[PDB]
Amino acid sequence: DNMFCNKEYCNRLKDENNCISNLQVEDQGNCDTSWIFASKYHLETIRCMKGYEPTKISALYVANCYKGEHKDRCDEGSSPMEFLQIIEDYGFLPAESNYPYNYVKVGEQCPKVEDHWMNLWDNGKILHNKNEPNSLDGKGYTAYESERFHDNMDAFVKIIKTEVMNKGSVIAYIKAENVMGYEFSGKKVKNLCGDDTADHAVNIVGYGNYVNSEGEKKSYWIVRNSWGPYWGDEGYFKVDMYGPTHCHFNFIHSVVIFNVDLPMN
Ligand SMILES: [Ca+2]
Ligand SMILES: [Ca+2]
Ligand SMILES: [Cl-]
Ligand SMILES: [Cl-]
Ligand SMILES: [Cl-]
Ligand SMILES: [Cl-]
Repeated sequence: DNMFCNKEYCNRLKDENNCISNLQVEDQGNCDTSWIFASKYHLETIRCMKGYEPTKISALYVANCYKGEHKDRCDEGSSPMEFLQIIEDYGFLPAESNYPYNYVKVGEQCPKVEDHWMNLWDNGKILHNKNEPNSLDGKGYTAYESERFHDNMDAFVKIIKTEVMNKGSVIAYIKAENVMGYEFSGKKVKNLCGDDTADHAVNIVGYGNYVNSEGEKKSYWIVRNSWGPYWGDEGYFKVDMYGPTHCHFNFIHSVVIFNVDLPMN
């Protein structure tokens, strides 16, 4: 447990006999549904931390089941907030095994929940507690932006490490173009700048220290993507936390955490 994930080093993929290592990488195909994959994986690791099985949430159900006017669910993404909204509106969260994802089905009619389907949100509550002395908490999610921590990156890193330890992951936003380089197919720690904006949700799932090719002591995030297990390094990659000095923007644009109440299993 602690030997695989502590303040200095965290890689739960190395503990083959634990829940999070059994959440296999998924392939979103050719729709812009990373918001669903990253959000549901964050809930999957939270469920692992609470003693539940590594049961995959149905990304397709979340894509296809929404209230109100028709949305463009393949060509355009959404946000983690909308993932939460779908959970609260429908109250039921089916398993991938019951309604399996194929990108060509993204946008089809929301399916009837069958009698034998598993609810992976049973006994689950999104928290909207008003605890702080201001009116801004209680959204069900909390977001932090690297640009707002420009002069306090140590705090940004600490917040993320704490959540990865406690919840098993955070949701992170990046610009997809930034991981498109030929070089992202290696096992090297990538080192690059982010952009002013982001458009693709991934998960930070771990971290560690390393020495870069210039002989400098540095640290990296371990990042999970949803482009299948043959992308990057078995579906994941490593990226320098602080990145190059000259960067206006960090590679990690922002992170999102879900605030939920879930009974231990
Ligand atoms: Ca760029
Ligand atoms: Ca910006
Ligand atoms: Cl775990
Ligand atoms: Cl569409
Ligand atoms: Cl999105
Ligand atoms: Cl709100």
